Parts: sequence; C-alpha cells; structure tokens
Amino acid sequence: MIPLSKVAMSPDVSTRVSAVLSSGRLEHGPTVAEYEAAVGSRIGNPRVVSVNCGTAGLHLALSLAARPGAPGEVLTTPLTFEGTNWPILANGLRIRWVDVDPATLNMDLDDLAAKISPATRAIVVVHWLGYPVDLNRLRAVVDRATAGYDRRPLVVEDCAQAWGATYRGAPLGTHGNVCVYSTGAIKILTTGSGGFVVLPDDDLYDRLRLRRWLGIERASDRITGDYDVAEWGYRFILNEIGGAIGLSNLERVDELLRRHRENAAFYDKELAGIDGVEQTERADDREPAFWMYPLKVRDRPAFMRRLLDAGIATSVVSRRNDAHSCVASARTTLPGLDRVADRVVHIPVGWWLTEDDRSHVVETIKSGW
Amino acid sequence: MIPLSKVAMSPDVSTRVSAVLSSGRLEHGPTVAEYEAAVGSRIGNPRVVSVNCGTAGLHLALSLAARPGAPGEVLTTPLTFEGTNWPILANGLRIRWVDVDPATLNMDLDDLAAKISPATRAIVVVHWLGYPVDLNRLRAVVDRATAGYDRRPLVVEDCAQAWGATYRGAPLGTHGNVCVYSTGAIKILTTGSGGFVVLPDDDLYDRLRLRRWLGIERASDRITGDYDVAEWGYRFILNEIGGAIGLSNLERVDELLRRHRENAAFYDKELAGIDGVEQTERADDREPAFWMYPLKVRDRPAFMRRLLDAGIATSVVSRRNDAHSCVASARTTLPGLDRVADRVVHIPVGWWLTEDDRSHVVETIKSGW
Ligand SMILES: Cc1cn([C@H]2C[C@H](O)[C@@H](COP(=O)(O)OP(=O)(O)O[C@H]3O[C@H](C)C(=O)[C@H](O)[C@H]3O)O2)c(=O)[nH]c1=O
Repeated sequence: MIPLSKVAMSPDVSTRVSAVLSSGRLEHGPTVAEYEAAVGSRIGNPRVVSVNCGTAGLHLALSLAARPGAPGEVLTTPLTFEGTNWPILANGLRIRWVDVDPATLNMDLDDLAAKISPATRAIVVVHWLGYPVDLNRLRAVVDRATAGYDRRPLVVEDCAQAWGATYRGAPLGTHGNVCVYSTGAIKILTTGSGGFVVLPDDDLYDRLRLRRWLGIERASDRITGDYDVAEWGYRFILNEIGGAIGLSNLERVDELLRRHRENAAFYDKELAGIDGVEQTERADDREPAFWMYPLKVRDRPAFMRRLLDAGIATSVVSRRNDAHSCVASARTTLPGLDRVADRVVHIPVGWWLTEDDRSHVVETIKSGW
Repeated sequence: MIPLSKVAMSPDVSTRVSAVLSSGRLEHGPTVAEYEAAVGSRIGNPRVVSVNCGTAGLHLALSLAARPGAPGEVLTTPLTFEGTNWPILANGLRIRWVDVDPATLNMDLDDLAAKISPATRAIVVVHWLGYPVDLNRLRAVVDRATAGYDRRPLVVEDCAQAWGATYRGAPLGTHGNVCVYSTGAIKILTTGSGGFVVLPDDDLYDRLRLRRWLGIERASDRITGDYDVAEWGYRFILNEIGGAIGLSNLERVDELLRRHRENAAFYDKELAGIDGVEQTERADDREPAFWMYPLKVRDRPAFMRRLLDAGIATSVVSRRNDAHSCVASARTTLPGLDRVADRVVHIPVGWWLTEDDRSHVVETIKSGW
C-alpha cells in the first residue's frame, strides 16, 4: 500500500503522444533529437545517444570494449540487476566479479585494483540507488593498475538508477567515463522504455551513434545504396513516442528528485541510532539520488515481514548475479558481498510519500521486529 | 510527393494508448499478451513472442543456433536490410553468403544446397518485399543436405516485410520454421517500434520467451530473490504502448493489405511488356504482400531520376550487404546477385496510392528514360 516504486507520468503525456502518432514520423524523428538535446543540456554534456533501454545502452557501450575497433574480461559487481551484466556475455566477453563495498553497496575499489589485468577490456561500476561511486578513486585505481598496459580499459558507469545524482557538484556523465542511464518505467525520469549513453568525447559519440542503427550513417544516400558499413551495429534507437514521454517528464523530474532527497534526509536523521539498523555511507562531495532507501538490518525476513504488515513495501530488489547457474564458472568468493547479501534491504523513499507515510515507516521500524 | 513508404496508424490509437498510460503498468502488462494472442490467432500459430524490434527478433532467434544450449556459420542472403544479417555477427557466428535468385530477389535455393556444411548452425531466408520463398523446396533442400548431420541446422525466416503474406494457402509462420516479423514504423502493421517471433514448437517458444527477459523465470519470486538464471538472456520485451498500438492497427491492416495487392495486380498488368522493365516471378501457389513493388530496369539512375521529377519516390532500399567493409572477409562471388544488384529498384505500391497516383506511376514509366 506504500509502494517501493512508482511510475512518474506527466499529465501532458497522453496529449503529446497523440500528436506524435498522428504525425507520420515514429522513428528517426525530431522529437527524439529534441529530447536528447534537452538531456544533454541538463547533464552538461551534449554527447547523448538515446536508446530503447538501459540494457541496450550497456550492450552498446560494451561493444567498444569488445570491438574498439573494426580472452577479454570485464570487471563488474554482482550486486545489481542482471541487465547490468548479461550485456557482457552478449558481447562475447568473460565476467570477472569484483567484491562489493559493504558501506556503499557499490564496487569495492580496492578489490578492483587487485583484479585489474592486461585481459581486462572494460570495467562496469554501478551507482547503486543513485549513490555515486568515488570516481576520483576509481580513476586513480585504474591508472595505477594499467600503467604499462598499452591500452587503458573502458570505464562504464551504469547510471540506470542515478538520474539527478551529482559528484563534486556536477551531474554524472561529465567525469570522463562512458555513462549509461535507464529511463525505464519506474526510473525517476521515464520514457516508458528507454535509456541513453553519455560519451566523454566525440569519437565515442560518433562510434556509438553509428552502432545504434546497424552502423549506417543515416545522412548517407541509402536510396541508391551508396553507403558503407565499416563497423557492424545493432538496432537500438528510441522512437518518437519515447522521446515525447521523456520531454514531458523532464519538466516534472527536478521536483520529484527534490522530494526523494528530502525524504532521504528525513530517514538519515530519524533512523539514526536504531539498534540493528545500519545505514549506508554518506559523503559531502556528492548528492545521491536515492531511488530507494537502503538499510542493512539484522534478521531481514522478520524486518520485511514486520514492515509488510504495516503496509510498507520492502525489497531485496535483486539477487547477487554471481549465484546464477549461467555464470557458475566465474564463481569466486566475495566476502564483502557475503557480509551484506542477507542484510541489505530497500524501503520506499520516493516522491509519492506524504509526510504521514514517511513517519509511519520510521515509526514502524522503531516498533522493532 | 508520391512516397514509397508511409506510417499506418489507426485514428483510434490515442484512446487505447491513453489507457495504458493511465494504468501505471508500462512494461510486462496484459496488453502485450492480448496483442500476442491476436497475432497468433491470425497467423494460426499461438507461439508468438513479441519483441522491441524485428532485428531483436532475429538476434534472439539466432541465439538458439549459437547457444542451443545451457566455429559456427550462418548461410544467408545479402539482398536484404542489414538488420537481417548483423545479428548473425552479434551472436558470434560467421556469415556465408548464398547467391540470390534473380527472378525472385530471394535466396538461390540451389546455391544454398551446395553451401550447406556440418558448420552451418543456421539458415536465414528473407521474403523480400513479402514475396514468399519456396518453403517446400527450402525444406527439401535442407533435409537432403543435412541427412547424416545428427543435428539439423536452425531454419529462420525473416518475415519483416511479409505481414499478410500467404504461402501454399497458409500464412507465413505456419511452415515449421522460426519466423521473425517486424512491426516497425513503415511496415504495414506497426507498433511504433516492435516485432515478434513465431515458433514451430513449444520447446523453442518456452526458450525464447525466457531469453527475451534476461533468462529470468517470470513466475519466480524476485522480491526476496528466490530465482535462478540458467540461460543468460537479453532485454527485448515489447512494452504496453507497443501492444496497444498493435491492437488498434490490427483492426485496419486487412484493408491496407488489400489495397497493396490491388495496386500490385494493376502494375503486373500495366507494366508488362515495357522495354527495359523486367518484373519479378509470380507463382500461383502463394499470395505476396507487395510491401513495395520491384522492377529490374536498364539505366536505373536515369529511371529513378525520371520518376523523381514526376514526384514519384523510388529506392534501391538497401546495399547488397556483402559489399560492406565490416564483412570483407566473407566476400565471395555471387553471379546471380551481380546480375540484378544495379538493376533492382522499388516503386510505391502501398495503401496510400490514389487511383490517379497509380496511373501516374504507370504513365511516367511509359514515357521512357
Ligand atoms: C522511419 C520512418 C520513415 N518514413 C518515410 C520516410 C522515407 O521516405 C521512407 C523511408 O524512411 P527511412 O529513411 O527510415 O528508410 P531506411 O533508413 O532505408 O529504413 C527503413 O526501411 C528499411 C528497409 C528498414 O529495414 C528500416 O527499418 C526502415 O527504417 O518512409 C516516415 O514517414 N515515418 C517514419 O517513422
């Protein structure tokens, strides 16, 4: 009854979409271009490549690792949605798991330094819940590790839950890495389905824009077949309906985010000093998006059960990916993750919470379990 | 001014789409299932798996060849959209080109017979413009070539332009092969973006539905994390907005298809016996969809130029895929394709043609070039 997630849809969407459908342009249209421009202006990076989902975005980005370009590994975290990691396999690269930092629920950057190898083609970091990874440390770790390597591996930030997040005052997508956002249904900015990739320079921008549509320069004369495909690609475009939904929702999203953060600040204050309730780390040099609010709790089943009876939806959200049969071969001991897997839990913190809803959650947690 | 392709959107779509938008259910909802059933009911095969585009349908289907499953090649035609063939490469398989039959613009089935090898994991045929491949022959040829092989290669039909097409009295999707359809913007039945895969049996249907959503059993409890992934998958689902549009347009597509065929029969009669204009083969035992109308013409550049001056859009549609740099290694001599590549051309034949528009095309072609 108090949901963990909710679709945020502008009341303007039904009208905007109706116009797009009657327009005669559903793909490769101007609405998607306009959306991309608007996103780019927000992030502070004009290099935005929209796609039909976040998983596609990662798939597209990782194709840079596999095919730069015209034995390889990707270092990644198992604590995330499978969509973060199966694109690694689809690109024909091996998964090597990096442990999780129990204080942030993000990648352990010291285990990373240990596991970076000449075989490392790419590194994927997930900003879990929109809590930014220490990108300065990440850059330092990658630089120290790959000093002689003759090519630096690709750093990919999975920003799927991280719309609105800032690091050192600037939005994610501006720190020199390839960043993938998701704009799926319950992401705070939604296009229905969709995502976009933000690139750090024009080469990556051009290359990913090409591979988004089969490697075909769309400015070419394909009416006579006078074009060449030098690098094969995928079919990952976002269509005019998505762009329309996105532009509408961009107008409302800053206010939703403000409510997420306000609700989170309320929890950090009120849930502090509760025995059996450990909160997630907080740094001064970043502003989390708080897509959901994380806690690490003793006796989690009793915790969730107690909150569920009080009408509060609660979830583990995802299984550690390293436990799936399909990646049995990459299975390795990750003690940090072991220490949080059975304790981590997510509670509603989003824009749909009223003042009383928020108190009810805190009061319910205070009633013990 | 007389366009070659046009978006077909029922005027009723806004209402249906609006319902989806007000539901809070944008992905994984019942509308897509309702659509899949309706398609299945028409095709006469219930094993329909919707996907977010036709290329993704092919990507997913070919994964059966690559990963059966829990060195390979694909025999395919180069006369087609690149979305047909790049999924071969995304699945990590080799492309081997089969020549084209210059009368049908489809695969030379005798050339196919010669190139089938123990290395063939799959065979891809395209029903170019919705003119059906002789599937009976394809089956006999595959069956004869692979007699001892201990596993029959996967047979995949690209039906992207073939909605409504019929072969030997039955719709495509009923002849025992895996069939992939597109419902992209200018295909005659559109979902905005989208496609679907039709399977010949329940094992393949279950498997593709699985890989459609990351290899996650959707009947499983993912809120407490009690699920396993045995076969990693992709993120290819069609969303509720696509399903809604598809349901609307299903109500109108039969009349649109009837107009395509009526215009094609008109051309067949009226364009016969024009010097420099060779038409495509027509068999009695199939009913083509005529997404566009094919001609093979002397001096194609002067031809297209002449019709452009009369306000008639005209196109080669796609480059022979075998000429692309990205696949330089698979380049092989294809004399049949050589014989038509510079002569093939497409002229408007769709449902938007007025009786006067249709006369104008015929009249223009007869004025010479
Ligand atoms: C996507 C789209 C196209 N059109 C018009 C515009 C063109 O005059 C004509 C073809 O459009 P486009 O530039 O997209 O053509 P191609 O790039 O060769 O590709 C199209 O035909 C090949 C075979 C594929 O397989 C593509 O999926 C399909 O997009 O139909 C519209 O009016 N609205 C639209 O949304």
